[PDB]
Amino acid sequence: KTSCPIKINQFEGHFMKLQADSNYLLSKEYEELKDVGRNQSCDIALLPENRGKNRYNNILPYDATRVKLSNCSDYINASYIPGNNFRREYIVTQGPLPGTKDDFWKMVWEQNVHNIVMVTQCVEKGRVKCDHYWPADQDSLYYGDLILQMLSESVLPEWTIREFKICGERLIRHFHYTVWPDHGVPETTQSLIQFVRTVRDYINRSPGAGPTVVHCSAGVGRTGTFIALDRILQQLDSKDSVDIYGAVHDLRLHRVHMVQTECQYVYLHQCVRDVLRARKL
Ligand code: VO4
Repeated sequence: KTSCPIKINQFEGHFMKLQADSNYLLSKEYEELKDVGRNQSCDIALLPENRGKNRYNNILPYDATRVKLSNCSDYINASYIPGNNFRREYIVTQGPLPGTKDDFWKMVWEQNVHNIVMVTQCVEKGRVKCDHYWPADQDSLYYGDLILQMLSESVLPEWTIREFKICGERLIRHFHYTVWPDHGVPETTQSLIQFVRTVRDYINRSPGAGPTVVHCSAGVGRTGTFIALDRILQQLDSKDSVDIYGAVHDLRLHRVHMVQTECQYVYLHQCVRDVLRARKL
């Protein structure tokens, strides 16, 4: 039932218990989350006009929580997701297709988005996962009625940070994490922890912003794991308990498959374990 809050001083032992007997109890917990939100329809996403707008025909937003474009011309594959501190803290979306990248940027403009987090590569092992939907160098480009120009790019080993100016009628930061395999996990907990803390620092510096956009290719697994870690890290900094189950449960109420593999659910626990070890020390 919805929430499994663990005292910080009990977390190390809780996670051992979950891991005992080849993850027996961790598997049981993750399976329970499988049913959350499952009563909800995705009729709009299924409309024939919309077929070409979904990257995966079986990963679609719930009607109840989908993001609507101004006006079916209102459709984009994206969902609002609550966070630690407000109900539309994030918009999660699929990786834009060549034919929906104009819709993606229209959404970014309309929802006052200032920060976009991308956790897939464009092509992974030669499988296309996401269109390269921003400009390639400093040359400007139109996307629908908007013009976008890259102002800066900072390449680091595990992520790249870009800043764009957008003209419509704003500066947008793009955080591109380039070392997270689809259906898998990063090589270390430290890498994603550092990435999340970095993005949260920028979000905290973004007065006035609408939701933060987070996406991978389908916008469920890496996306959901990123959001869950962002929420649980804030819990750790402010609170005496941590509730990984409850975070993933709240995500699942809002979009299908959030935290898409059991290894990703394990990884959330390993990140929390690693942070608490460093702290209570
Ligand atoms: O591209 V994601 O499979 O991690 O939803």
